[PDB]
Amino acid sequence: FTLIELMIVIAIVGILAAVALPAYQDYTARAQVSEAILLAEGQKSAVTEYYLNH
Amino acid sequence: GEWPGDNSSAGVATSADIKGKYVQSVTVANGVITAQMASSNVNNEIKSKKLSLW
Repeated sequence: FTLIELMIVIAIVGILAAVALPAYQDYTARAQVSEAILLAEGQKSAVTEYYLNH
Repeated sequence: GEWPGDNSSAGVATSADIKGKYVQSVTVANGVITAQMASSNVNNEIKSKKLSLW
């Protein structure tokens, strides 16, 4: 019944390859989001300039 | 021996005379001359501002 001990090791592996990964689709998003942040930044200038001029 | 009370005393271009960008008046005061900032496309702050010349 080391087999159990085995099947234990199996069992603990059994419920070890499921739901043990939080928030990574969450995390990639941030950067994937933040990528979008990277772009309109330059627009701020003429926006300011417009506000600056006007 | 006396300054001109104004443009007209001098006989010259009055307040609403000589002007353009950032100049919505140009005025003499007993020889003390002054012009005003425009009221737009300016620093929102300095909008419509003057300083004399004596």
